[PDB]
Amino acid sequence: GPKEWQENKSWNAHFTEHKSQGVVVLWNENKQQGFTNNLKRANQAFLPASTFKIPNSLIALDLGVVKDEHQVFKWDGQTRDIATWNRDHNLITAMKYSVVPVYQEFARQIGEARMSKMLHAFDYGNEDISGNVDSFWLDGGIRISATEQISFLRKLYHNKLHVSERSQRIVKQAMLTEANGDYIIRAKTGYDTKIGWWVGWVELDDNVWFFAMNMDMPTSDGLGLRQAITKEVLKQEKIIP
Amino acid sequence: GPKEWQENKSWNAHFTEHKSQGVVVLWNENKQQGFTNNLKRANQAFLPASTFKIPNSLIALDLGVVKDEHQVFKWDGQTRDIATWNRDHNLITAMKYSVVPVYQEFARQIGEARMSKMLHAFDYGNEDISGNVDSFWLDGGIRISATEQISFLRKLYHNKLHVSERSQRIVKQAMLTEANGDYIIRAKTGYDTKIGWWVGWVELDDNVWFFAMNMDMPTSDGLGLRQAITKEVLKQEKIIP
Ligand SMILES: *C(=O)N1C[C@H](NOS(=O)(=O)O)CC[C@H]1C(N)=O
Ligand SMILES: *C(=O)N1C[C@H](NOS(=O)(=O)O)CC[C@H]1C(N)=O
Ligand SMILES: [Cl-]
Repeated sequence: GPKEWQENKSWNAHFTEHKSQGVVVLWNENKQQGFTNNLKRANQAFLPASTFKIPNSLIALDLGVVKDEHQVFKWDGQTRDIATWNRDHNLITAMKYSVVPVYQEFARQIGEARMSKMLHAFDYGNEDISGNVDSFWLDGGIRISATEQISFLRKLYHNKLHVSERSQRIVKQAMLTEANGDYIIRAKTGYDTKIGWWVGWVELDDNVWFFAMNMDMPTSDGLGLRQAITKEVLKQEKIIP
Repeated sequence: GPKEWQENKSWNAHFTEHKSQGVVVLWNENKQQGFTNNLKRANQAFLPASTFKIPNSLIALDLGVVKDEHQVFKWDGQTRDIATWNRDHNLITAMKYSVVPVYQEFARQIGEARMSKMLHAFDYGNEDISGNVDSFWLDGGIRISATEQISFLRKLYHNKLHVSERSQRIVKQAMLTEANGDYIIRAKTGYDTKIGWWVGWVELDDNVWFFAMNMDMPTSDGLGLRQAITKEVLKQEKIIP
């Protein structure tokens, strides 16, 4: 019989070209088949860092902490290192610019009991929120693997998560990253100071490819490699031109 | 004091450069002010042609004629001149490739009584569905102006049309045309053998610009000028780079 999961080590060339190491995991939805350059690392669990703003957004919307994607979260007046954070935001721009202080406020309003119950209902990673209610995805006990990211994203794509369909549609809107006549990418980046993430999917006319990548990332200087390397794999597999 | 609509005839150079004539209408949502090169033509009502796929989609979804944006509508097997039409489609690709036969079947299932009632509820153009229920937007009595297109699109953007929020969110997803780190365009083209249309909006971080353009289109050779001329105006107004 055919294999659900296949290893393709030729993708390592795209990491080695940049003196880095990592994993790309792809899932072909039509074929129900997955592909990766590193089967073991594909299933190892890491801190989600800013990719947690996908479930955080879903929970905040479903609970009414965030009313809709137009509600304004005012800047608290503290000047931070990332210039795009020093302004008012809504859900769309807070995800686009990965605005930490806005999502810390969401997490505090959600609170520990409801955050834990929702991640259990999502089957999200190891479901463990130990640590600070407003930072556990960066320095606490939650862990998720690349294959677990894909499983979560597939439920989101199909509106199968336990939260309202409305919440799922709003977050999928907020994940929009790039679109043209050839493809649509909905995705979210993350960085925990050691590992960089990019997770999401590529919508084509007749198929959707889910992806989850992480890579060793010692400094923020190489952050654009997250998208660049993933796109090299997508080009090799003839998913995008 | 300032006027709701300002005329900017310098945009005519973008039509003149292509030996063409037409109108571009812009609406700045934050400032609640509009701009056009031709106020008279901005209020001239034309057949909507394929821009009618926006209200048609909304009605089909709200009535359950279309269950969701993934439902597949099989090719009926008749070979038509536009090759992308000769295949199975869902709502996303039917709007992307402007697949008339799919939308003709939606319209027949909606039926004239519900179609007329919903266009009245939408305040859509002259609300006149005289002709065949499956072709009145191509060769019947319905007429809509560029400013009326803006009015309709503003209601859709704000979820204020008399259909479910869900239907409006799905259609706005289906209108997605282009997205990058600078802007998002949601829009729909149309062509009636005499006039070409492009209507929609540009989402920025902190504003939305609605647009509706139409131009004289004697042959199909110049159809790419609908987007190209509109983008020259957007570039001149520093809405997009
Ligand atoms: C999330 O991982 N973080 C917030 C912000 N996002 O940048 S990313 O999306 O481009 O990686 C900066 C990195 C990180 C953090 N420092 O908390
Ligand atoms: C809609 O106006 N039509 C369907 C199709 N779409 O072309 S467009 O979207 O690029 O203008 C072809 C033109 C037109 C029609 N023939 O009815
Ligand atoms: Cl979208």
